[PDB]
Amino acid sequence: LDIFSHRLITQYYRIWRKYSYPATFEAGGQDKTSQYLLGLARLGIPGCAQNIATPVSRFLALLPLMLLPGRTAEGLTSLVTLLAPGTQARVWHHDRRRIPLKTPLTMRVHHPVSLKSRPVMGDHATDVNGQVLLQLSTQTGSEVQGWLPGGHLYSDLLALLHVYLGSRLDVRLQLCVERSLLPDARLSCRPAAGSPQLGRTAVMRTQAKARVMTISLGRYQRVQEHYQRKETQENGDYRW
Amino acid sequence: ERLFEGFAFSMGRLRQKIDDDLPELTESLVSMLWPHYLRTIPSLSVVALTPRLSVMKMAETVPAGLEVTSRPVGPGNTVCRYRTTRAIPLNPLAVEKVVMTTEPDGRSVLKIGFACSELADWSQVDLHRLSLYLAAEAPVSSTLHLMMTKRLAALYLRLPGNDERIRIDGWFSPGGFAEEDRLWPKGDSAFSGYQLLLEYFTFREKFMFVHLNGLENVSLPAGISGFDLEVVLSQPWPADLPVTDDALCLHCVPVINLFTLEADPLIINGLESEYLLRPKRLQDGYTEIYSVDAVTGSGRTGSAEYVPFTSFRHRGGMLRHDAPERYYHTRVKRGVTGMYDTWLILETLSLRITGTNGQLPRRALQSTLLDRCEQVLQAPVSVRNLCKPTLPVYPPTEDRFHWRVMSHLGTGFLNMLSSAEVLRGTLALYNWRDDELNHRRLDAILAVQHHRIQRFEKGFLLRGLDVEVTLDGNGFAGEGDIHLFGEMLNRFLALYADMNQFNQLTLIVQPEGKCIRWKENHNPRLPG
Amino acid sequence: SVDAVTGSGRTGSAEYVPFTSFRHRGGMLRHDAPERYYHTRVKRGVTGMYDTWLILERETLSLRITGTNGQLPRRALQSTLLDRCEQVLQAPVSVRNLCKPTLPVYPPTEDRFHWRVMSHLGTGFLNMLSSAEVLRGTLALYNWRDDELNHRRLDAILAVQHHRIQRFEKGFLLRGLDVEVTLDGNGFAGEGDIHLFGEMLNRFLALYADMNQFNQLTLIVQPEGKCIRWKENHNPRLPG
Amino acid sequence: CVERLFEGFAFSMGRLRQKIDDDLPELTESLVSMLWPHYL
Repeated sequence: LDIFSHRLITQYYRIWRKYSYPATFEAGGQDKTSQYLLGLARLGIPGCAQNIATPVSRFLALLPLMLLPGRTAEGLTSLVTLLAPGTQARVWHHDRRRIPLKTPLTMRVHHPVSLKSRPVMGDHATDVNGQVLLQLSTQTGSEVQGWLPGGHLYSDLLALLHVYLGSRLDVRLQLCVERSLLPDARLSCRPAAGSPQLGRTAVMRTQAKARVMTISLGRYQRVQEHYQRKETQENGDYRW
Repeated sequence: ERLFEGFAFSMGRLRQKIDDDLPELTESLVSMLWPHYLRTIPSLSVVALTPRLSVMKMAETVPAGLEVTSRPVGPGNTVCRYRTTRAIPLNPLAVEKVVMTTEPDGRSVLKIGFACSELADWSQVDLHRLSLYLAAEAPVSSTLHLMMTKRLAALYLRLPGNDERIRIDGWFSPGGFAEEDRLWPKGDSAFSGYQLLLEYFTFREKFMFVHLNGLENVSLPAGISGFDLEVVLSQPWPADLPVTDDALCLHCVPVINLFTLEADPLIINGLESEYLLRPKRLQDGYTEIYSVDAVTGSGRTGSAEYVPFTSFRHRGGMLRHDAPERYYHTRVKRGVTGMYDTWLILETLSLRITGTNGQLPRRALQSTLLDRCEQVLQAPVSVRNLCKPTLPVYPPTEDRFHWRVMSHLGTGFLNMLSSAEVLRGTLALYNWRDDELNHRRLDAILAVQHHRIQRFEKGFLLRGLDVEVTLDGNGFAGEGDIHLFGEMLNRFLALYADMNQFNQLTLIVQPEGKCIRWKENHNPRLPG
Repeated sequence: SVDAVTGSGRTGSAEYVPFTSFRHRGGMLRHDAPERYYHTRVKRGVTGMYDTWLILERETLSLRITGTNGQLPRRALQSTLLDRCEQVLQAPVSVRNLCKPTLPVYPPTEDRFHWRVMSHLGTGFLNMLSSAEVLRGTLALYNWRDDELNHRRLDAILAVQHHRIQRFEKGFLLRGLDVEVTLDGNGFAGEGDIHLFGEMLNRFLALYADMNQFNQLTLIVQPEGKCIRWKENHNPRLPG
Repeated sequence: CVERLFEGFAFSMGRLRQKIDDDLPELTESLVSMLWPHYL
């Protein structure tokens, strides 16, 4: 009857573990309870993790935020703070972007443009409802290198935005730090992840003339709006 | 040996509860998000109720709920009790013949013959929207559906006197998306974007009903017996196809195995938590409680009217102040025999309870024919079963199904729906009957891609999302299933339309590279 | 609450972190990050106090713990006077209690309220502005004082409706949301209360609404037909 | 003999089952707190 006692004891401990969450953390979204939380975070469908390519368990730290229908600046601030505590950040709304036009504004007789369309000249239109600006600032070289293109903080932030903002809005990223924390632009016969970019970080060495320098980090965007329309062959056509 | 059996038996049960991991809380939440994910789906079919044509002067409406019982099925010789989910305006006409042919002009034509009653009063006959059911195998009827519904080119009414070339103004349309039936007692939720998906994957036959609209504008001479209409369609109807007089049927409707249980007087002798509800003649081993419709008794305060707790919780309002109005609530759980027991949470109460039939032999039911329809109508309508009856379909209760279900609902869910793996994974939540056809079709999803849509309106930049899905046509009954699937999928996708962005569905048929699309899904709603 | 947990052993300082803020090496799985943590659990003791349990040989831990007062007399709290403010500053400073102290407030309980658990879980799937019914219900979850007056205030919400706003600023076209709420003015002590309620609601909406969206609040006083409008935006915007 | 063993066993099974339904509210509140930190 030793097995009777053994089995009952075993079940007791399993039952105890059942309701002790910390015990089951197992350094990742491996337990059912961890997955349950991810479910509430709208990440419960298998196969979705593969579209993120990050340690998805990271998002649990943001769980209370993901329960909201909107995505506030409070969220972006949290993302930056979480990844590299010490780094400060600020968010501006209605960041302006220029949008190319499909057609120029022209004058016609048969099918003229009505002012109800609020037309603009034919080269570019403005967009102040599609982007926000996320500005970062650090107090040490370590954090700076992490934020620069090729760094691990840069990558992680984009990995999180991928899910937190998704397709809702694009984010323009820039970093404001003392010149003394930036590298001297140098050439190389071979490119590298940490190599300075012409229009973002490639600051020239100063001849022993620190002020704060604003550099670009990049831009977050999920959908590239490329062209594969394949017009149409047929369509939904029920008269009802 | 007996001690061993006892020990192992009980230990198993305990282990199972643990592995299930928290249905206790999850199910209660799910029911308030998904109003129909805590119920089984009762068996159902489509039955033709055909009146005597010879003598019928006026149209008659068959009341919804009209019952057609079955013949004895399985041990105990019990019967099923099916009832119509729609009211039917029976007209004094019937399908005489179905003939597939072709014109010298190259246009395929389907000629459908009909006949009228000797005393048909055309001022009474409801020739507004003639409901015709396609009673033929899916590999052929799915094609027929589109060929008549979307490819129609011309319609002619052939009258006696060689007057065959009478052009008729009218068209065909699907009725499977009608709001009026719903096939379930769900007139409050109206979440068509979801329900249509369960229906597509389960009782697909509901979508094989096509109405012919505009006959109200057609004047015909009085007469007796046969006449014909010609459906001219803009295609070379695929050469390989059967045709038969039994392919088309007018006088039929979907019926479901649901019936009223006796409203036995429920009495209590204290607030002993929850009470067990059970009908008389439970001993048959077949009857089962499906749902409680109403609770009203008689107490010292007069009629003891109770309010379904859910009427408060569904709103999610000040339950603190709504609950005092004598609420009631019900729960269900399988007993030791696998049958569901119903519990009541709150003097005699009259409980109005709808039931169904539970466990039974599957072959016995499949081979069972329907008995005569209750004689309510003036015409002794005959009963013809147009499709082998289904057996009860139970929802999956495994792994993390319920949590997947909750994840699915969020508006933001759309953002992860950008790959075939996810799309298949979510559609799978509705495949409660895992047959070969559904798997072949589900696995036909090869790829999913997202593209951005940008347009200016009134100086404002409008954003939207193009969801492109590539399908393997080999998993579908040709274009028929592809287009029906597509239309339904579009209606579903629209659920995720938002004030700050619209959706659009595009499908690619990979075997040909044929692209088809639907119009934009606009819905100025808050980002739930 | 526990503010910090740091111990000492043969491995030097033991840098434990709070569990609920997901641990870096634990969740992020990266180098130069700790794998030591603690969680706190509280139970009700015999005196009604909370017994704090720490969820972590002869390792020594230094616990930084903030406390408060327990079951003090109902009457005493309403008749308590204040003593001299510590004279840290060079000038003597006297004190005056400007109001009777508010006694400790506990979260609502009747039978543990499985309904409360359900209310919060349900809320996570709803937009607070979807309807008056939801708005009333959700706001009510914060009325931990069980004040009938606060009830009447919330019960005065008759209807909630919203519209899209098309507005210009600095030559740019901006999107926003018009939130209109109809109130029964008899639930408030005139304009004084209606205004302050609206001021709070306006602020809340700002913290709830999504990015690149301005929000305005309109409150209608049904008995008269007049309204109070909040048309302002405190967010940094249009940086370029 | 086995009947006596059964009753003893059933008692133990009762207690284990009861525990499953006893510690449930703990995890329940913990989960809610994790989502809404002010809850408890």
